[PDB]
Amino acid sequence: DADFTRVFTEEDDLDLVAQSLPLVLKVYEALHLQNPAHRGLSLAVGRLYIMYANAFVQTPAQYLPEDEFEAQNEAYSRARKLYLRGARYALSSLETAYPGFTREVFSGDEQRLHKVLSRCTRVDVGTLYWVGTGYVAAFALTPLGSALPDTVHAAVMMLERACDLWPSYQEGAVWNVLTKFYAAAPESFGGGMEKAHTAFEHLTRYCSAHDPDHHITYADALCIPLNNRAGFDEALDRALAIDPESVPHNKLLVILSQKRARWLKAHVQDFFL
Amino acid sequence: DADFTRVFTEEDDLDLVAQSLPLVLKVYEALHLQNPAHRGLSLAVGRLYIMYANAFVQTPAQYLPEDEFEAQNEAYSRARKLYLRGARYALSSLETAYPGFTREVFSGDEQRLHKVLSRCTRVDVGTLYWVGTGYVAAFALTPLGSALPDTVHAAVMMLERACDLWPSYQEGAVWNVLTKFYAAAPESFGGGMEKAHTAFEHLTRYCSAHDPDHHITYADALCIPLNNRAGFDEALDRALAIDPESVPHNKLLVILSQKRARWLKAHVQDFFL
Amino acid sequence: DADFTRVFTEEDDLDLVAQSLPLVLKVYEALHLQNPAHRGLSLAVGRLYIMYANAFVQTPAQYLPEDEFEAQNEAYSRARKLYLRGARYALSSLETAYPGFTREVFSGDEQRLHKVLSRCTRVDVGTLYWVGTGYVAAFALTPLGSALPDTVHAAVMMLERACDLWPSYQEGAVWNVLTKFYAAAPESFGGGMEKAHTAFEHLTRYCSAHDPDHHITYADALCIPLNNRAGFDEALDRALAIDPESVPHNKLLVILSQKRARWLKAHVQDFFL
Amino acid sequence: KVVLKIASIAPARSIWETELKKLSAEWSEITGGLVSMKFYDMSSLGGEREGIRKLPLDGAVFSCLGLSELAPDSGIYTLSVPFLIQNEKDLERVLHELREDLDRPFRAAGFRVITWTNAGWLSFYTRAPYASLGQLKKQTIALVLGTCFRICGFDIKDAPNVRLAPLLKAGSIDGFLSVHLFTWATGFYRYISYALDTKICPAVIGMLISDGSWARIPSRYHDAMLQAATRVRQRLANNLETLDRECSNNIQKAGVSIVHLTPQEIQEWRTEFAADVKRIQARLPGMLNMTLYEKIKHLL
Amino acid sequence: KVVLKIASIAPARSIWETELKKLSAEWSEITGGLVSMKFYDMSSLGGEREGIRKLPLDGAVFSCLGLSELAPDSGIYTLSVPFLIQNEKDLERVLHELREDLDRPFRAAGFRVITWTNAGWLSFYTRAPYASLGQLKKQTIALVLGTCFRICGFDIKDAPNVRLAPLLKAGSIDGFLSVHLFTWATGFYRYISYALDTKICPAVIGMLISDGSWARIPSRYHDAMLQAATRVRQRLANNLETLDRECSNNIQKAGVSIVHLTPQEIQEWRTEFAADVKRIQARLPGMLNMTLYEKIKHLL
Amino acid sequence: KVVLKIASIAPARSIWETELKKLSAEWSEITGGLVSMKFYDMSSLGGEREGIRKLPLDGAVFSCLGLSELAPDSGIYTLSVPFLIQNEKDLERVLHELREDLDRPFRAAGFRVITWTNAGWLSFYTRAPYASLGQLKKQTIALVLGTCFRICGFDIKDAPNVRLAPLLKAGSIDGFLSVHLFTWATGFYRYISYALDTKICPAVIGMLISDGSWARIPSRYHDAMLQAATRVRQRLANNLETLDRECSNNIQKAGVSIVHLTPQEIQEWRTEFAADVKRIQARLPGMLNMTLYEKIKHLL
Repeated sequence: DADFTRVFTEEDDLDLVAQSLPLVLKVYEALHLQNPAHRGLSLAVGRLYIMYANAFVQTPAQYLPEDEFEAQNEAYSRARKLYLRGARYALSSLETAYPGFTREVFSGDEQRLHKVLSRCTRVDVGTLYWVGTGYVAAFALTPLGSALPDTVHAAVMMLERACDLWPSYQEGAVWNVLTKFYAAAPESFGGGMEKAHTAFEHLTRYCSAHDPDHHITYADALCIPLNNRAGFDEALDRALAIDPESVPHNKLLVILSQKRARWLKAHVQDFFL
Repeated sequence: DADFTRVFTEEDDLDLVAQSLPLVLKVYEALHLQNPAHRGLSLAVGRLYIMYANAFVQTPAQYLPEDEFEAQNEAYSRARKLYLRGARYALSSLETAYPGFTREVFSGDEQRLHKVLSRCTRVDVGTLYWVGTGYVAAFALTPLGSALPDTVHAAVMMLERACDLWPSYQEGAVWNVLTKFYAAAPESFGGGMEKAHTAFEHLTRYCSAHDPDHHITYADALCIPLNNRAGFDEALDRALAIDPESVPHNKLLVILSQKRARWLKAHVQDFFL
Repeated sequence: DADFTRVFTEEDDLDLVAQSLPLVLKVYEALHLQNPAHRGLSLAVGRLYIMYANAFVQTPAQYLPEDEFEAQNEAYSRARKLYLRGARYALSSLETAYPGFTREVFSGDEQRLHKVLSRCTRVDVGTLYWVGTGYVAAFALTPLGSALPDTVHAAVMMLERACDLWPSYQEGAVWNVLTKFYAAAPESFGGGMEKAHTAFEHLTRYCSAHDPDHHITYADALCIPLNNRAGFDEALDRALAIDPESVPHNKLLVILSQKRARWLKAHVQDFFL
Repeated sequence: KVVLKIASIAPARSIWETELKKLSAEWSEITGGLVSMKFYDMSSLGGEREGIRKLPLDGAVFSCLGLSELAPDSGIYTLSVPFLIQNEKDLERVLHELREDLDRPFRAAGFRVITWTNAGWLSFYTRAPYASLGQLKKQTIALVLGTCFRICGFDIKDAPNVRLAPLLKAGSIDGFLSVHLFTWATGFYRYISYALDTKICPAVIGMLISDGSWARIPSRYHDAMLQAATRVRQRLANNLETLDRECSNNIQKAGVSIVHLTPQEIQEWRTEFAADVKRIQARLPGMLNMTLYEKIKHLL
Repeated sequence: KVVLKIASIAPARSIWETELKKLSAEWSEITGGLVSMKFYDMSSLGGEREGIRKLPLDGAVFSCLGLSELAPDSGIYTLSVPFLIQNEKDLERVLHELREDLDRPFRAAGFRVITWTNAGWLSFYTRAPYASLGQLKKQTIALVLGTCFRICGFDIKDAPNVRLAPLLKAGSIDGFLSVHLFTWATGFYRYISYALDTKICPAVIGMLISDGSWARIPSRYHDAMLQAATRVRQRLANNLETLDRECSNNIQKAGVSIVHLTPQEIQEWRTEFAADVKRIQARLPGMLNMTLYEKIKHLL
Repeated sequence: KVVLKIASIAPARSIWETELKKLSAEWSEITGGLVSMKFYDMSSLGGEREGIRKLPLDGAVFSCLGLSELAPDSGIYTLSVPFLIQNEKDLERVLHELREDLDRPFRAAGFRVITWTNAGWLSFYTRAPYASLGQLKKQTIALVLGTCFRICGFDIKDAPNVRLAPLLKAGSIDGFLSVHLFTWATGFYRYISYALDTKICPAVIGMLISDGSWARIPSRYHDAMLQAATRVRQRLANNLETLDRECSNNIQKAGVSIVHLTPQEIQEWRTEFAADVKRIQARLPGMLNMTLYEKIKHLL
């Protein structure tokens, strides 16, 4: 329901959302197991798992004191697992449309991978995004050596596919994820700063002026590693300038994002000099 | 449903209630947004938000150690916001019955305020109580200078209206709230000790012998500021004398209240001498 | 529903389960109060309360640091109360089938007790188990002198009855509970090591090879008090050898149990020498 | 082990009330939890004076009402000489460079001063405006501190905080003397058309702890402890500026003309005020420390 | 760094078990977390005696079974002379003012006494009542400590905790000697019609730590540490009173007549008991400290 | 009070990155929270060399790139002489018994060495196999450290981490020199048929803190602090073994033949390597400490 998703997305109280959601996922999941073939459901539960790992698992952990790092590592591991689960849920909607999809995309054969992605339409873009995103989120929480380079590559190819079908999708959101990925990976892992900036430029074509995220993404995926405090500081000011009451939709995610910007600004000393 | 509210109100486990309620509010809220015009719903969700802020947000925070005061302040701010939200929900049931209500009552014109309240009936009393109560609760958590004196005055006028329509309402509950308010406000803010005692006398006409609250209210809104330890001690003994198993309804709120009395007694040293 | 219980029992995330369950109990309970006579419901809510006290109340507390022991005691008291409540729920299904049951079984007259248990069939076994189990769990969290020896004896007689009707029941689960009980009670309380070993032997006839519990039960109800570190160490290795991905059902309980084995191994120093 | 009772004159939801805890927790942790502060309300124990005789309770936060109640030898009320200390920075310099002279009178009553700070800047809130200080002095303005202004030629009525509204509505007052947070937070701005934004003088407070109780504190801790009380003083003086601008803009949005004095006028008032200073010295010497007075003018 | 193994004789859900943790956490925090206590069960390691040879494990909680196992030179069993210490207050005075004499024997075995406390007050639980101590002495009552009573003229059977019920139901016992918490918590009250409420003597325990392990503890901490063990002793002696009244009322609600001795009778028993004291001194000197004995009578 | 900036060369999700925090939290708590470590990335500040001139930032974790950048007098690269230190145990003995000689050069640059540890064991990953070291030396293998191997008769191409794949696919490389975690985690194993499992030499790191900043640390804490950094070193050397076996089995499951040298062959390579050692000494003395060299052979 539309007014039901509203009481969550337009919410300003993070604790409330966090205490109410787990059961909602449990339900959507139980539903999905009744209807494995229902594609909107598969995707919906996967999307929820991912968004929940981020906001209520990974994010809170990032705010832990640097000696709580063991607790912080469990949490990262918890979140890594939720990301994967939500990513398999979403992917199983693709497997419903295109039987044999999973086996191709995870083949490790670049041709099989691209062929199978070539048969994807504008209808699959949201699905591609969530799966690609879920894996990439997981990979970022994954102990070095524990990933499978082909799995990552596949996930990234899904995002790049999405961009190709529907560049402007969800006010640019695929570029956002891609920007974080390219900037955090070596020129030898399929990443780089050149790619990263290129994806960011696109992001700024499509992104909303009421969205804090792209400023934040700019501050900490670009400005930090390039050691630009100025850019870092100005971007966060931009992010924090936005009024949550004045935004049309997604008040919660704005509030979440600003909580992060505040934190980033408090700690600028730890990222620069 | 009646047996559904029972598993909550007659509950003895505070954690359980606290973990289950957030989703229940989220639902009642989503419902309310479907049916903005349904008055019993508007009031029901507002009442829930208020009761939840009190029991599960403000109350737990009050039990924080005096160095956790930053965490305690966030919580107070959280609770202040929930009180306001629940108060707007309840008020929107009045706005449904009496279009233009909100604009009058918050005019700042004493006549407009009283006129609009004059058109209220015994049917509105519960609504008046919850709104009046929600704002007054908020005001008590509000940084000095951040309130709007007219908003407070309006809220208090709603409670005094309620008393006028239905003095004995809910075993005296409107007087309870009023007593806390008058005792905590200066003779220059519309409060005082004379008013406070007067409201308390009424409260004791209507209140139940199984209700711990009015004893507690007596101890800490009256006895403390008047530095009466005796009265303070005896009242809490009265509150703690009541058997929760022996009460007809609202076991949970009795248990909650006794938890507070226990605490107040432990700390008597900090309120006296 | 079957696929609904699946999203819980086959779950690997303990926090998720813990955040979602309280409301589920609240619902099942509200339902039960609508239909006091429905026996499957009475038992279902009781079983849930018990399983929840164990996993999400008692268990987490056991992992508290030895100076948090006051917090740990509250929790034990909380869990003791949930066990009793869940046990009365289950017992009220027996009272529905056999009116006058409760009054007999708790008579304190051994004959009345046994007569009333004699009229129980293979259909009641699950009910007997859960009630017997709920009380025995409670008794283990109960301050010395606060129990009623007849109540305990009754509870144990229910379990022994269950064994008689259906020895192999639920892969041996009644023996498991019985083993913990006999080993922790004096030869003067109806317990002993001889009885305990005898119940364990039976348990190993019926128990699954994928179940970690019986190894763990062996380690800490037998090996510790008999000061056998070897047995203690080998058993836990057996428990930890099982792959949760490879088990057919009850992944969650396997995961829970292994969490405990890990902990027991970490602390072997505190149980031996 | 050690727990200190400080009777507190800080308002319910105020920044002072909050700052006093931030300090109590800042100290506690610094002592490793051994020493801390439990706050008690001065209304509750019978007012600023009744609190005095309880020094049972070892420590206090005081306005000049009680601060000059136990050190009549105190300069104190010296700081509220009009236009003497005219802005937040000047007040810092004076509480900082001048600590020992402000302090000493209170070790003569047997107390150690933890820290100094400001309750607010006196302003005039008036139904009519004024061309000069003199004309303002003609107006019947309502408010210890009051008896001094009367001297300078201020027509003053001494009235409870309640009767202000009635007295305004009655035309028995043309306005009243107060701080911005009061006139905003009470809604009393509704009854007034003009608010002076130009600061006159600080209302100083006031935290003292008993010499004995300050003994239970190990020598080791005193320093960083007392450097914590000065951290606090500084935070407030900042926050108070913010809060006052807020209160001013809210007063102004609400339709009250905000009076601002030009430097021309400010010097004109300074002079008329310095002349009164001579007059007070005669009509009471004990309410002004003349060497503290002059040492402040020196300082700026 | 430092962690102490105390073999504990405290019951599963008992107040002792809880109090021993409250102390371990009270100490830990006092040492700043450096030193603490890990408890081990004495049944598990082979009983009170087997625990002795493990002093591997440095510390113990002991009843007079093991307490007098390593200090035969111990007075100890002296405290359980009947009617010697007849109430909770008298026991406090004796563990307090008399500490050093109770202690010394155990530094002769190489241990420091952490603290003393009570397992309970011996009572008689009997199928028939009695006019005098003598008549009671005729009854076959079941229970180290037992061999002493036999001397006084108490007919005693030495039986395991199990066979009590059978033996009662068989008429081979008229009753048994125990503490209220035992007779309540076991349901054994069901088999008995009379319970003596008048206290006879304490069953004393018992906490010792090895002289060596007490070394790893820095000089600084010993004091407040050992003042924590005495805090504990006092809490228990209180709680134990409460728990005993509870156990008595539950025994009584359950239909058992509660026997109370009048001061008349109490003195009559004291005398008959003092006469036996001479007798024990002959039939074993090592189980009574005669100067500890007399010093206690002195004390009250 | 004290907070240290350590520019860190440890990889994103690596065990080093994790271990450096476990130490920072291990220290913090040991100092009672006064002293701690904030990590900064060396890529971000301009590489290992740019980090040097920032010693602003007081401390660093260095590979021999920067470690021998500020102590050309350093033995260092001595430890990576092939087959010199051939297994994890031998490396421990050498970082342990030999600490002072490894250390001293860095107090000559004005730094205290916190601890030493290993980035990994160099291996060869090759398209074709080899009968002898010589034949392997013929192959064009891609990788400061490289210029040394070239001397021994290793045909080497110096290439960025990127161009490896293209160059393999092009036949312009027969293989490359690296560590197991790299070749696994990058997927570069896909392009290679053979991986040497027999360890050649460690790649050593590298943690230094500035002499000045090591001053702010109270004398008291230094010991247990530096015993914490050595705890870390040991944990890694263990974990690294596990991780390397894992990476090997994953490489092998993936179809790469794992090359193992027999002790026969290992001695054959040792000799051919010792002969080159003479050669380097001539073609640069500063990259080998000859007395450190020999003292290691002594040690085993």
